[PDB]
Amino acid sequence: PSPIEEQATRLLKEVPLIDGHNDFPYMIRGWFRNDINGQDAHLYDMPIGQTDLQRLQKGLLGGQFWSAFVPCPKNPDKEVGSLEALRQTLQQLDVIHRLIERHPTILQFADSAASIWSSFRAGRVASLIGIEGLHQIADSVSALRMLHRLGVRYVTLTHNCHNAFADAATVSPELHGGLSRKGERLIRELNRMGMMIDLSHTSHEAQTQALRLSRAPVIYSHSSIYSLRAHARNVTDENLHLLHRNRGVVMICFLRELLASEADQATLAHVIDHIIYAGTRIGYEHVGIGSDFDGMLRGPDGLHDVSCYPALVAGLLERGVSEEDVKRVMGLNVIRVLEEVERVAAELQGAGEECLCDELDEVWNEDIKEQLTRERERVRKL
Amino acid sequence: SPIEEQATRLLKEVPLIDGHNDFPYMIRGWFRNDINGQDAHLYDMPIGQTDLQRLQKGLLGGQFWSAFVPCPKNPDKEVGSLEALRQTLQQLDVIHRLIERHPTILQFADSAASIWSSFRAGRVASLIGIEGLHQIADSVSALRMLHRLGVRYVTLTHNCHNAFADAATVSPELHGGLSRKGERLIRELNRMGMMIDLSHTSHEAQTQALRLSRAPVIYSHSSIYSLRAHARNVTDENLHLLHRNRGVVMICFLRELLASEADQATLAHVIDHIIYAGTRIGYEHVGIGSDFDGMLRGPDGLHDVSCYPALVAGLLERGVSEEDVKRVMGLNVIRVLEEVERVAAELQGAGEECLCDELDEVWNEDIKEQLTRERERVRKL
Ligand SMILES: [Fe+3]
Ligand SMILES: [Fe+3]
Ligand SMILES: [Fe+3]
Ligand SMILES: [Fe+3]
Repeated sequence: PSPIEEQATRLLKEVPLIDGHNDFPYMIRGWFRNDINGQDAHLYDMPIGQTDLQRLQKGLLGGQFWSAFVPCPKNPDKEVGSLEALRQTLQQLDVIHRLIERHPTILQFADSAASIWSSFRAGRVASLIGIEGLHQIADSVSALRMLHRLGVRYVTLTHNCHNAFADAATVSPELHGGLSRKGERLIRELNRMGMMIDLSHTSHEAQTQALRLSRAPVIYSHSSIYSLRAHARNVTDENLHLLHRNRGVVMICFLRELLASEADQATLAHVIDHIIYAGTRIGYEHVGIGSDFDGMLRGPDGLHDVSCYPALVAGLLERGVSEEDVKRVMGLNVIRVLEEVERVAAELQGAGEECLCDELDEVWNEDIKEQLTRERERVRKL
Repeated sequence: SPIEEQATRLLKEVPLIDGHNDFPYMIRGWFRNDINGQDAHLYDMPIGQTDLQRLQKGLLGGQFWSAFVPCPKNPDKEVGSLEALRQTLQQLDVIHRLIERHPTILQFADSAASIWSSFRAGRVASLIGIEGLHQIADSVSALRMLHRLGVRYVTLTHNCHNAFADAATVSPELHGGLSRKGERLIRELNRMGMMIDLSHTSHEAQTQALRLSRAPVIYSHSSIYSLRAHARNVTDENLHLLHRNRGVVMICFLRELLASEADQATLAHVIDHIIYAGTRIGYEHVGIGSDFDGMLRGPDGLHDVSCYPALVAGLLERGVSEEDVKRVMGLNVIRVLEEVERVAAELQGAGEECLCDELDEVWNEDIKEQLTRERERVRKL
């Protein structure tokens, strides 16, 4: 082992490398249909995908935001499709929690900066949860708050579907031209409840608007740099600057199509170029790692699966990024953002800000209400 | 009065835990779950049998707050069932917000220990039940997430049949008790530590569930068939099977379940029903399950949540011992919840397999082949 490899191992022991996005729970849905009973051998050594419990240990990962992604609604009936996504979301959250609870020596649930650290002190992979698109809440802010209560700590505003709140990057034409009025109001509620905003998959204009409106720092859980590779899913220099002002973190993606114009030419070196570009221009306190492992068939050369994180840490150190800055990129930055999201929420909840409520149908007509008020006054007269 | 001072002392010593109150649905009806700036009204409600001042006044120790939503009414049954799941999350949301915005009065509880600490702190222990398996949209995954959101009992039906069990008030019978899915769900409910509630279910569904369950169950709001014949009241057969199950029948204040003429129902009738059950299956298997806010008008002397001291005094006046009154008030339902937790921990300790939803295949064989081909390429590196 070289001095740089031993340096990288020491860093991975000192601070948690917290990855922004991994779709292993969706692979469990694809391969096992969320039935993991008697499948331990396969969960430790998977016949498919970039994640399993042995390789997770091997790469020395400190924490993970596990994705509770479900696809954009396909159904011709938009009501069924939207509501179906909500039920599927609960299935994915259910399998994530069961995965964590059945493998407590490896995985430990975390929903805060303090719970990340205690998990890391115990030698566990801090296991957090994100949902990937506001299509997953079926237009219900109530449902969103219940997802927060189930352990969800970030919400990607869109996937590759426009929704009632925001525009996806990969869909043309634009629906809202950024955020809708409902989207703008939801940003306030996300800040109030302490839900981290994730701007990956959203349009450049939706990012700009959210970055101006948010009272808490946001993340890109898995996006790369537009100036190195022009793509609808990568972050422009304008939005990198607005991220700096927001105090947020861009978690650099391993998607080959986001790193190079020819996908088969993408490499570990390209991921490092993107980290260094962002770190140099907006500071290493605003850059993270957001693999998107299991959101792709094949990774870059040298970042093929979750065992490869030591090569990334070593590669950053080899380019002259300081230990303190590498530690920031590994996980301290995303911990800070989560910490600030909590603090903003506690501040707004302490001042007693009104929560956003769903628009409900009336269930009682005026005759029922009159009967109720008449009954109440009968009781008052007793 | 000596008996009223006795009643007050008992209410201070042990928590009176009521089995069922639909105040959250009244909040949905009246405020549409928008309680911002509505404290004055939540303390002094212009409608209904529950508000925060009267809740204090009656000295209630704990409450299972109902997250009820109506049976699906949509002709498109897929939309209707999924709609009920979304509404359930709305009701769980308003219950949690109600508790969180009034912490001097209400404290969330999900266990025997959290009930006691809430009661020690002078709070109404605030638990949650859902009223009908229509609320889970045929998803056992959803049910486990409702448990994680704080739900601690599930009424198997409301006033509609579902895929798991038959409701009492709907004829003809669909499953003739429990379905095959229903039988399998009982095992999962026991495994996860969800208390089974048999109110609203058919007589035969009760009998089958009472034989199958490995944990004690409740009736969160049902009365006695032999005193008043009704599809919603518990037969002597099922009272005996409840005894064997070690469960608790929480006596209902619904006028229609206490007397043949609803306007004749009284506090005395509720006490007759408690004493009937307590005499025949023991006072350790009887509780109080008002169903306040599941009705327009209560019985004479039990018009709202302020009236619990009159019920406690009335039981003592009829010769029910302090120890037995304390059991009926709340110790029995605390025991059931305790035993439900213990059965769950025991089954989870033995590593029993959880019930999984039947999912659609999402990858065709071409995608699966590409994935295994990719995995083997990685193994060769
Ligand atoms: Fe993803
Ligand atoms: Fe993605
Ligand atoms: Fe009810
Ligand atoms: Fe009811």
